[PDB]
Amino acid sequence: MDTIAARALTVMRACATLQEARIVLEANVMEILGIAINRYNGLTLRGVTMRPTSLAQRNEMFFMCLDMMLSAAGINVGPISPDYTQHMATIGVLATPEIPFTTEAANEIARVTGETSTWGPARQPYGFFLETEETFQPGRWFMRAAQAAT
Amino acid sequence: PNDRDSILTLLLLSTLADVYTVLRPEFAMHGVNPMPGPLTAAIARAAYV
Amino acid sequence: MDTIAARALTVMRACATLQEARIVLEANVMEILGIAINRYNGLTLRGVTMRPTSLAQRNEMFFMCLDMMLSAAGINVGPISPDYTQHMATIGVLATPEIPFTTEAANEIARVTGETSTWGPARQPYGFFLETEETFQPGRWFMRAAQAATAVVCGPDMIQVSLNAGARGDVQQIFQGRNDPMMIYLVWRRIENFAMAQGNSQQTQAGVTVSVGGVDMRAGRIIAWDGQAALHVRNPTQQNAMVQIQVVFYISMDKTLNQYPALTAEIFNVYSFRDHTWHGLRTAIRNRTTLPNMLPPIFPPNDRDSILTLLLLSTLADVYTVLRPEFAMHGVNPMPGPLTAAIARAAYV
Amino acid sequence: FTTEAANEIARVTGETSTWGPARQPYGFFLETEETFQPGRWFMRAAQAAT
Amino acid sequence: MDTIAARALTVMRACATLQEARIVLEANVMEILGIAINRYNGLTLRGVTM
Amino acid sequence: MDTIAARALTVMRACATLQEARIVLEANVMEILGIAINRYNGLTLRGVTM
Amino acid sequence: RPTSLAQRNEMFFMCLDMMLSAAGINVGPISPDYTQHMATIGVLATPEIP
Amino acid sequence: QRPERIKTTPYLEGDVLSSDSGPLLSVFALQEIMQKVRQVQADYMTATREVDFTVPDVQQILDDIKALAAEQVYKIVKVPSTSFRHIVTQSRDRVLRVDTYYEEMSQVGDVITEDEPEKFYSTIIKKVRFIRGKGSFILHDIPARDHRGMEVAEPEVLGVEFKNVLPVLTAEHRAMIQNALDGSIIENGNVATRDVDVFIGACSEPIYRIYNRLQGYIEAVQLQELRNSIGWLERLGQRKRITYSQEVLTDFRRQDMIWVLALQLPVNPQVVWDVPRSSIANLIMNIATCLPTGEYIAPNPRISSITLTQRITTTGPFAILTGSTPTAQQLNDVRKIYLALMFPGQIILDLKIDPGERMDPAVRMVAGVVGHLLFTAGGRFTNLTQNMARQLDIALNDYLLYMYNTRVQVNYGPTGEPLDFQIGRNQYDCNVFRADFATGTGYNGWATIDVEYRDPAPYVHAQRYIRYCGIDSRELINPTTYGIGMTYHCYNEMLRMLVAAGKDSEAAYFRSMLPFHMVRFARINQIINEDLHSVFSLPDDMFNALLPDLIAGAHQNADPVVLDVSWISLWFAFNRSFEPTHRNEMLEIAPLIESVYASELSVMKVDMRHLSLMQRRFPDVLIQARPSHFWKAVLNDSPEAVKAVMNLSHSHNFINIRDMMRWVLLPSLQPSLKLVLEEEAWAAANDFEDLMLTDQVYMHRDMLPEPRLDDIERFRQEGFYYTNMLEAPPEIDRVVQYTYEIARLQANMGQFRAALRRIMDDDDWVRFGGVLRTVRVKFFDARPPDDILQGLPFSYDTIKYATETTIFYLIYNVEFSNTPDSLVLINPTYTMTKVFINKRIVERVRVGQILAVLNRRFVAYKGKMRIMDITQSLKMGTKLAAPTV
Amino acid sequence: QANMGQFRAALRRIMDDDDWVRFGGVLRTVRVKFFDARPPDDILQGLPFS
Repeated sequence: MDTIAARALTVMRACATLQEARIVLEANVMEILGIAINRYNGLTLRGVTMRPTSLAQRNEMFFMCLDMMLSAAGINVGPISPDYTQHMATIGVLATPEIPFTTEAANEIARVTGETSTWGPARQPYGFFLETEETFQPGRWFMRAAQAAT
Repeated sequence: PNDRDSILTLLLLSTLADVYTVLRPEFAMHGVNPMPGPLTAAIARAAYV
Repeated sequence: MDTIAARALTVMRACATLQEARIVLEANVMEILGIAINRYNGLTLRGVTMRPTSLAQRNEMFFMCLDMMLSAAGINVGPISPDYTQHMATIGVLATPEIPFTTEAANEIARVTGETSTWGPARQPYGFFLETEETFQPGRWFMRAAQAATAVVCGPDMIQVSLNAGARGDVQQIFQGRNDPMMIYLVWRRIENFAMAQGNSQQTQAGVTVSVGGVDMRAGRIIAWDGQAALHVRNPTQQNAMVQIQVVFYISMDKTLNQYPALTAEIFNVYSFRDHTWHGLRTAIRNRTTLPNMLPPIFPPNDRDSILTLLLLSTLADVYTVLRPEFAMHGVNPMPGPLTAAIARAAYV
Repeated sequence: FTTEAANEIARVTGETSTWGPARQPYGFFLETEETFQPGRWFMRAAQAAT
Repeated sequence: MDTIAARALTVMRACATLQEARIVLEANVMEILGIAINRYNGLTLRGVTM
Repeated sequence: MDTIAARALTVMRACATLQEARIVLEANVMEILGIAINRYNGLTLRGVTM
Repeated sequence: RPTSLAQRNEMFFMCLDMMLSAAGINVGPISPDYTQHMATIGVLATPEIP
Repeated sequence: QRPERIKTTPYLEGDVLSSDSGPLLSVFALQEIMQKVRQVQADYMTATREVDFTVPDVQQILDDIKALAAEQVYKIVKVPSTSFRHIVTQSRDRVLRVDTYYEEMSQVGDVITEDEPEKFYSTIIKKVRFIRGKGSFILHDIPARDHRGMEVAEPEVLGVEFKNVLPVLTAEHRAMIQNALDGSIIENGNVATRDVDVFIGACSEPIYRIYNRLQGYIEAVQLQELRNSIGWLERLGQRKRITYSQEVLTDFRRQDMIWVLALQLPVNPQVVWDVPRSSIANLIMNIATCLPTGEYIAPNPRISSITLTQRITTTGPFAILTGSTPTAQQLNDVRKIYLALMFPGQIILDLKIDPGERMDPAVRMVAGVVGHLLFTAGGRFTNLTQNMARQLDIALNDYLLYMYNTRVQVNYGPTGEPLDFQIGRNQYDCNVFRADFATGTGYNGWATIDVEYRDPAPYVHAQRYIRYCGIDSRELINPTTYGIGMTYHCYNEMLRMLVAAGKDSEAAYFRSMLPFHMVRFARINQIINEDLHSVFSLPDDMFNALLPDLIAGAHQNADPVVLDVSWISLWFAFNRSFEPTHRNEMLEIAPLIESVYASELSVMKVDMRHLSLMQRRFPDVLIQARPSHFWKAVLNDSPEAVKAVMNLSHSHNFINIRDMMRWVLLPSLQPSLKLVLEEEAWAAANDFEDLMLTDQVYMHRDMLPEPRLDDIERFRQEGFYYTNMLEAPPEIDRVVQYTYEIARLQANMGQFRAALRRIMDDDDWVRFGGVLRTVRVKFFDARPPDDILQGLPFSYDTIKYATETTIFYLIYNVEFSNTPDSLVLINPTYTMTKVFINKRIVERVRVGQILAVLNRRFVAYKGKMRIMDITQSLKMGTKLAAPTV
Repeated sequence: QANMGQFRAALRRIMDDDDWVRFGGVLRTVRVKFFDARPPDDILQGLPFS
């Protein structure tokens, strides 16, 4: 399940490297991106390009990331656009062990699931007595009846 | 937040956000009306209900 | 996503077919299980037979159903047993389009998702004025100071108006307030014999009329009241009168136990004891959910996940029944004695 | 250029080119000229709530 | 010494990639753990598996 | 313009890899420094080494 | 095997056509997109259909 | 044995006509396409570069590729290459080590010149390749000697030549070294079991790099990788309905066997389809590999005429159907047809007219009808040419209008366009059987779905799966809806028309023929989307693109092949059905061949990639460039088989500079052992000094170091070697930088010498940047040749840059008969050229320091073990016991 | 089981447990023979599998 997220994540961060690629450096990424896009385009029947240029192509790729992102989050947004439609099938694309994920994505998730599943000591943000209904003037004496220390 | 799904979702969105930036996607969305004029802190303030 | 649940359902329902050997498998079933079990074993690396018999063979199969059921519900039970361990990968088997599902399962899910995602009109379960802090004696006269007509509550679905001779007035406001009723069904009667402020009997004369939105309505007949129209009561008689208006029933867009076919029985099945192993299991599973770990929720859930989870758990219950799996759980101590209603009672906290 | 560098810049260009809500650094009434003793009664003339 | 730490880090970070059994790894990972595990198991004499 | 910054960034981050003397450069890195230094030294005429 | 939408609608229209023929209903002109084919009954009367 | 081939009723059991196979058709296809061109070009006024449209041997090319799986890149040795050598000076306390690597590298490719850029390119490739080869080590069984309870490595497995030195060693030095030798132990040593030996031996850096990356691969790529890839085939096996063995793959790995897999199975669709102008070649490959062997069946003679009495028999309206096949001249012409529809819109059909052979016009009628119900001009994909269709409509029209019996009411339409009329006593449009490509209203699947995307495909280019007339092969296995009615819409409407208009007599023929027809089509479908979807299959993208692009006349890279038929052939094609016999043997190994092709392909792309950058890296070296140059030199040093697959279509004589550039820039690659090695070795290549060619070449008038000899025994010094290789470059401010252009101009003007001299006189430096130059290293015992001392970095016959640049090492040797000043000369001896590399090629060392080289790691597989490459075990019919996902 | 080199072992244990095993669910033809004395090992120890 986390693996699915890592995958989707990897994909997006990778799509965010085509501002102009002209021979990518990260061979790792490519291998994965190709794989993913093929698998996607196969089950989707859409036409995502490795190197988008038009706009429709860019939208297409975006929609893909969106689809994956949503599937990874376990979200069904429903009809929110006349242009975009969410393909539930997307989950079946990320479930394939055929798709690798970056070490980055792996660790990113490992951290989240890691701490999110357990507890730990942490400096709290606000004052201790913040959720108090009554407060007194500072420096002003006050001794509650019958008490020697108040 | 304190649950996986919360944190995760944010991360995915944060990333998808950047993807949005770089790709410059253009499309419609039910209930949204685009104002193409350059964009200012003013126009933005308004968008937050 | 629904497909995933449909699969996991089909698989379980299929395993239930495996009663006690003397069976000739429905050709169709064989095919399905085989594909599933195959793929499952290829991801679990566990040894699931298509036709179990030993026990350890049965456990393995149950465990499979369990793994799938949980994955379909999106639950992570964690370390609850030494004998069983949940494989999260179970989801990937269920996401693979290579495993089919029955028409039965498909519709079963489609119904849950279908209704759960939208709203609808449904006869509510309890009396209209149930969530009320104050109630008055039924049949007893009561006129608030300075009023000619005084409507008041006397029960869960009961109100009675005290009219002075010749007095009239609107009443609808006593009903309004409780968020959203779509159509209240009424029936009003004359309190022919009621108690006075002092205790003496008093008669209500024939002639008192009740009109909704203007049109005059008979007594003892059901009325399609839209909750907005003017509920006007008149007393042309020269005597004191007291009429009771009864909310026979009303409909709202709140989810009832009739959102999904015989949901009730399913829930019963889920919450039923069976044995300590089942009990403790089912408990531990719901601890991950918004559902009460061992006592029927007062208010019928309204989210896909809840309804779904119940159905899955309900079926997985039957699987437990046919398979007779035997394993341990942290904190569970099986009492071997024949099992009586007594032993069961005690188990529920 | 690396994906690391790509994302790095993409983020900068992204957020920098637009605005967004954020927990401000200092106390609200920091840029105030006058302050009154805490817990001390003070009623401005002609007012019942000051 | 910085190098030593950077390595140890890189390796662990890569081991963190093993969330499942069958899954395919990014070539980078394979290369790293491949060499690492070799020389490690070499001087370690223990039996680590990719 | 983002690309430009990202490039310059990548280069620096890459030069940062030169800790020890004998360490074998990350394959990926050399592809960078190689192209860079060649182009740079081309314009500069200076003699920078990998 | 539907995929588009018009393919999905087309199928739904079929289910509608049948659903109606079965209930012995004739809704008439209720949509510019849909047109009920009375012929649908002739289909459901075919013994070949299970 | 025969799954669906089971013939239940005699109705399907007809005679045998001919038979075809994969290699049969694949050749035929090419042939036909080549005749096409010669026959036109040779026929009309033609103007273009001459090309020899030859039909190559498909089998032998294929068989050669299957032969590649064998060729392994790794080389198993028992001892590593030398790496280091020691050269002795007169001195007895100091020596000089040399990194062998650099020497070998020195003399790899040809000398570099700004004239031949092609020469340059290959020169580089050879050099890179060299590195990759020098690095594919394995080290199996090492000379482990016993010494003091420890097992140590024999000096042979280390990386040094020191035997030279030994004899001049001081008892002390000797001893030191001996300890260093029996110093390097086998780490684990006393353990037995082991499996591997770890020692310390020396090694040249670049080489080491490869050794390591390799070592990693062989240990990373094991069972699982293999498991996956096989499972893929196991999956494709089901799609192709493969008959399976009783065996299973135990993932049992013997403790002796270390596996070496070189290619993974799930092949990247794109690498194949990225190749420019591939379309044809790919297609043919698709045929030659996947297209099974089968025979054409004739219908039952009883379908037409039937005997009632010895004297009374019925006669089919087409008595002409007794024509003996118009030679292969047209029989082949039928094969075209079948093959055409068996490859969707990939091959289109067109008339062809020999003004000779006079046929009876009736042929046109029949063919007009036939064509309409056997070809798909459906708005989904299309089989025929635009004009092809018209001719069939005119054939149809002309013949609906030919009434050999009583005439029916023909109510013509306002348009003169054929098929406007409405013949029939009940009217009926014939306008329906017109010819709209966006609708397909006339011909096949006019009201049908023939492109059914469904199920995830084992391939992924194409997920589609074709249903001609909406008949799934399943209807054969188990029927769908009776035998009476099989009729698909079109064939049905065809009947109705034939009736209303002309006559039933013929419509009866087609009525009874119908089943035979659909059966033939059901089989065809099966064959298409089942029996032959390979990598060469063709992506749905391009498929869908075909139809509309054809209408607009775009520029479809995958231009469909237009084949020309014969009116007659339609009848014949209609009366033959083709029933597959055996699946071509190539099939089960197909995927493997594919992997080989794809992976070898990508490797080239990689090489070419980096080479394109070369021009921009050093624009001065290769002024006269052009991409064709490197891609030519790459194609040169890469395997024939692959190249031939690309040139099946003869594309190589068409691929424009731009076309190839795009392919280099394309980014779809297929990983392979070869690939990773090439890329890694390739990476280290980026240094250039590691290639032995530098920009760092200077000139500076320098004296030859003539020392004073006061203590001859003190020349145990570094034997005072000289060398023009600089310890470090001069201060950048004191250097006059020179460009190709600058030098060029000054020289053409005849000012270069002067300027150069001035600089020399001023004791300044001058660097010659922009160009690379091959660098060589020579050593001397005494006063080397003037052409070396006073050698310059350019020719003066116009100033010609580059040249070889010799880095010498002059060793000073002296006898006891040498007077202190004897070495001095009244006039100095000058040396101009100097070089700088920032790589420790030749280094002055002590003696006890000799062995310091060790350094490097090293892991060697113990003699006990057997290294085997499990690369050819990627056959399809292999199932595993552990199912996998 | 055989893929893990556990097949033989498994069978042995089951037999040692007195428990019975039954392969398949296929019909199998039945043969009937009579003996006067100790039958062939093929009949006694003939295993219903290979």
